[PDB]
Amino acid sequence: MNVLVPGIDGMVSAGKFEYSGCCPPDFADMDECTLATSYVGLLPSGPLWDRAKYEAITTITATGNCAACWTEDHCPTLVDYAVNVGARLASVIDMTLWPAVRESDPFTAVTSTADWLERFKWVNCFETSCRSKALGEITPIEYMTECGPVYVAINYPPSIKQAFESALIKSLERLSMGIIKNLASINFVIEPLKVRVVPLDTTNACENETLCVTFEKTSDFFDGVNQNPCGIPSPVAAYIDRDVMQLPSELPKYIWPGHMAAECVVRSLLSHVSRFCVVRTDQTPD
Amino acid sequence: ACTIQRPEPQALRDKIATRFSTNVLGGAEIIPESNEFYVVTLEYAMQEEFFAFAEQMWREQDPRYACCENLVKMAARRGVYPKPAQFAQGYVRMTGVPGSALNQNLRFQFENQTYEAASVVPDQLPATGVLVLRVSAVTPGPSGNIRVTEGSLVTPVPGISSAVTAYGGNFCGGDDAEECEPFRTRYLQRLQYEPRLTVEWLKSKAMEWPCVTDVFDLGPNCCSVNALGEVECPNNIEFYVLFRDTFDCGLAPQCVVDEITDWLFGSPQGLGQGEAEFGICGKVRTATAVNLDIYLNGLSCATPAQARVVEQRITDFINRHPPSTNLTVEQLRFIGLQVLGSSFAFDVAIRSPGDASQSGLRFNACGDAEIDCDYKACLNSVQVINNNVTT
Amino acid sequence: CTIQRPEPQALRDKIATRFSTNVLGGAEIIPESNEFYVVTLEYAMQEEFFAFAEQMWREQDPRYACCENLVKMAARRGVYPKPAQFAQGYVRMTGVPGSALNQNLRFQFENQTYEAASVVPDQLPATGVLVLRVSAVTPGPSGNIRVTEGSLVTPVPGISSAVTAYGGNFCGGDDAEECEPFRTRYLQRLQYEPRLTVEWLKSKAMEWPCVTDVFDLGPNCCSVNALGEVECPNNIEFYVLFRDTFDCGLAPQCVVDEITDWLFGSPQGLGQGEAEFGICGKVRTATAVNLDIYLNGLSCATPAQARVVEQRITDFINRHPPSTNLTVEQLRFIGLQVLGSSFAFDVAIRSPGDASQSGLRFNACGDAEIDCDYKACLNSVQVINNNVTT
Repeated sequence: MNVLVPGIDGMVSAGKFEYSGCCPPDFADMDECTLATSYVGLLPSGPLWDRAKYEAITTITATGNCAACWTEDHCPTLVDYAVNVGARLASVIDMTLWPAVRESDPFTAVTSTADWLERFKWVNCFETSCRSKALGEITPIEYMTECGPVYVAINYPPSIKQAFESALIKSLERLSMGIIKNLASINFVIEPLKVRVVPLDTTNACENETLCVTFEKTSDFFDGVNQNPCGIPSPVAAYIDRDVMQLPSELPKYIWPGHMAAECVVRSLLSHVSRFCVVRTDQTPD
Repeated sequence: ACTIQRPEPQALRDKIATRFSTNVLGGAEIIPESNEFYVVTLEYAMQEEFFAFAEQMWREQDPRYACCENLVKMAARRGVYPKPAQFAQGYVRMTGVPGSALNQNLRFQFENQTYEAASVVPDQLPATGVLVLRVSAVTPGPSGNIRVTEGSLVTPVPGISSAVTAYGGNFCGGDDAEECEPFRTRYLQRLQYEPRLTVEWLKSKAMEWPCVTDVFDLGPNCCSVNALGEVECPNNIEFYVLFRDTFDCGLAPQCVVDEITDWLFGSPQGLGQGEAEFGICGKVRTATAVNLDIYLNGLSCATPAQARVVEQRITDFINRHPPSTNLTVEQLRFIGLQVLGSSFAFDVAIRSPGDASQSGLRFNACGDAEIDCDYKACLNSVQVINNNVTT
Repeated sequence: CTIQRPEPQALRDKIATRFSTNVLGGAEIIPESNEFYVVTLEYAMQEEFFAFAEQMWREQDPRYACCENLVKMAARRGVYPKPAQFAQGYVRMTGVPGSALNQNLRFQFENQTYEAASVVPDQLPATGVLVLRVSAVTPGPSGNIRVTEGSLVTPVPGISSAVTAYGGNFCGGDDAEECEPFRTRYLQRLQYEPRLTVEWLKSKAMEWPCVTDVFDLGPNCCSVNALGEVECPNNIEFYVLFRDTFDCGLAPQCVVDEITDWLFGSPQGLGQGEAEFGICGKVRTATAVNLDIYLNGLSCATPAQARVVEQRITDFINRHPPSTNLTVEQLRFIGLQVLGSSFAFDVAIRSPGDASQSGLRFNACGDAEIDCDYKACLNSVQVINNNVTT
């Protein structure tokens, strides 16, 4: 039979089409060098233009940005200006139009990750001092004090914050499509965060007094976000070291922002179940 | 606030100048006043517009910034459409001599509102001589909601009684169209992330029951704590509903809400026989009225227009107040003070009718009217006591 | 408010005026001068910008994106095309009890090879009968043939080389999807949200091969809904029928056990299957109860009318839900709808040989009373005459 693959509707069978080849060129094919020399064709033709148009030469300087190469016997003409216009459009598109499209989709946003979260009205349940009592005696980012527990707000580095926010957006986008709250679907929703749910009970269950679940790490690296239209993203670490950040010693040695975010999502999803329990277990990088 | 980060203007202007010299002038910079200087500046100006154009086309597709037209087009692609205008509906009783032929174009009138039959009229009156029809307002809008019992035909027909009466209830359900801004918030709420959407889904669904006007969640006073001093979170679903346009003060008897609960959750509840999903248990509540008298002071020095609007605003605020919520003098004072001016001498007081005691009402020291659970503050009368000033 | 793509002429004039006023101080643009070529090049650069922008913004729209750009931005959300499926069916084999079996059984019915799909026990059952679920080896619609006799591909000691398929039914085959049908059902899925309504569970069951009807527990069943110390219902169970494959549409327990495991998962109560987390359930079968029906007076009706009444009654009982009374009134109404209200009709229900069958009782009114896990199966319909007329 077929081999099922995870999907928003559960386990389904996947496939592929045959290549068509009718795709318009993307931003990737937009090369500065080819585009610049191209406008030499927009000029007229005649004895005043043939020689100038024939000797057009273009080279890439230090930081890309193809520029015309003036040899020892260059003859100034409008053709130089035409090439200059070519460089302009290649540059302006990259600076102006590419970011607009790049930031328009939750699965490719880079610079506006924080803004996107505000569109989803996302609020973390581990930072409010009046958190729900069911969230455990002491959360991973709380240290006990005589006047009850107290939490500490972490200032993540730039790269880890960008990766974590990007992963959160992807999962939230998937959940807005509606799902059936079963184990197979939930794992797929939160898989970008690199977390997997796993029940503790292995027998029949359905009669015991409590149902317990725990969260396991599927990997020790978020998948970063790539600015350029071509190339793979750069992975970044998902954990944070307590000592390196100079945080109170009472906190756990390693802190996983992804696991905390995933825990909040699942807890809200399965609130209607009256015997749902979470038993978090300490995890360390390999 | 910009989404397309724009480098500093000085950095940009240097970039264009450097590019121009390298390509056209062969490495030499520009003379301060010449054609090359002016064309460079014009090029910078065009770049500014290009940045705006790209950002605008990004702005014009985001739900919270798109135009009033593009917004609906995006909504149509996710199964969300604006609500159209509704027509008031109800039943009407008719009596006449049996046998006389009927007509399809007959229409009625109840307090200047004209209603027409909304169903295929039978050929002639039945033997018993009494007929029941389904009617809808001739014109849409909230004006079709009225609390009346007696009417009369506008187009007399031989053999049919000159007067007709409606059923024990009344006509309601008419509503006006939906504007752009209310639609935008509704669409965004669907796209956003919120816990326990099942509660929200039921709350929205209950608004489709006839005669329902408002849906209110459990009030703050409805919270309870067990003997252990720990707040208790129930696993059921409950909320209030009001019928401001059908019942006195918007409170309905128990029997009416019981029918709604059965339809929403089923009978027995939880087996998915109702509109709710499988394994969902809940109950829809009602409330009891407590009367209140409100006295305004220091309003004589204000112009008559100010007095009229201030009284109107307070009356509206009390009417739509939720059940099981405290009513404090601060809220009313702020509302009026927001119009008169922060320096005005304005004061308000709250007292019960005849200074008698009532169930579920207690006055704290500060003057608030604390209200227990399943109790709504129903306005009784607004009186502006009189003094003499400015003479 | 809205600003859109400017037209060509309205765009060139904007550049020419801007260039003239700021660089030449109001001077006119004389055609065929150096400024003329500068202006036109500037306009071209600006138009190519808008044209490219419109081209790219189309690709983000699923209703117009090319096929290769649609498989992505759809696999991200968990929607994928569908490959060719496989036909399925049921088979039966017999042999000497205790013989050692193998997990690589293969069957060749007629030019088609089928392989075992369920787990085959280590040894043949005591009764010497085994029923398996098999699937074709080559996907496609061609696997839906209807044959009843087949043979084991490779002989096995102690097991006969002849096998049979229940009713010769083989369903499930299909072909791969295409680009256009995939574009639909995706942008249609964007407008749809599941909710775990009892209808959804009911619909999901029918996706099992050779399943036709599905009913909730009948009136004569006292269900249990708690399954633990909980305040809201937690359990759900329902029946199934295989009318076109098994006799009377009732399947042996060997099959319904497989459905329950897949639908609700194993272990249950942890959302390991297609059901919600924290929901337990069970799918059950029923045992047949044979009945005989005697129609009185039909012989005096026209032959065409007689056949219709017989066929309608047979169909109605076949579709009857399990564990539900089969009252006389229902049968009588079927006769009156066709024979006319003025006809001298009469029906009666009696057991074969007037014997006693477990789970069957007759009430005072003459109806048939059936207990849980039992169904009314027609055994024979006969016409008798004991009156005079005409």
